[PDB]
Amino acid sequence: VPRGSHMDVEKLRQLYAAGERDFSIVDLRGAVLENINLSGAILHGAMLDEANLQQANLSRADLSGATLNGADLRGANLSKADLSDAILDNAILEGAILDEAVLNQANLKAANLEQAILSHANIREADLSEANLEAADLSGADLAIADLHQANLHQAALERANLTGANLEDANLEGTILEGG
Repeated sequence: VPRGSHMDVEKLRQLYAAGERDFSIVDLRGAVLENINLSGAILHGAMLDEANLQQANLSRADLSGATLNGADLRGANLSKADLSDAILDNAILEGAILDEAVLNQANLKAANLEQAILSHANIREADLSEANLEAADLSGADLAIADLHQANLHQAALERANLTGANLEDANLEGTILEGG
């Protein structure tokens, strides 16, 4: 498993296919990882900034502490993945599936999560300031003490979501269970 040098995507595929799951701290910056299946991979602390992860299968992956600044995760599946303490500022997660993921203390400033599925996710203390959550499914999610200032939650599903202590200043709440309240 290459460490200290940039990981080739073909090498990553071969290793995963051989049964390897520990890709902690690997350097995949800018890598073209679209459609890759890395389900269950350990990517703890990995450098995935700017990566193309369109429609990647990252279900049950451990991405805790990884850096994903500006990464393209459009349509990726992160069901039950761990993204605690990850950095996803300015990442693109449109249509991504993060059902039952954990994102506690993640950084998602100005991330695009339009139409993302975050049902029953742990999103406690995340920075979602200026994020786009238009039509995102946050059903039953925990956003305790999250920063949502200036976030777009237009038509988001906040039913049964916990927003206790969250910063909702200048957030768009039109179409949600909170509209008009």
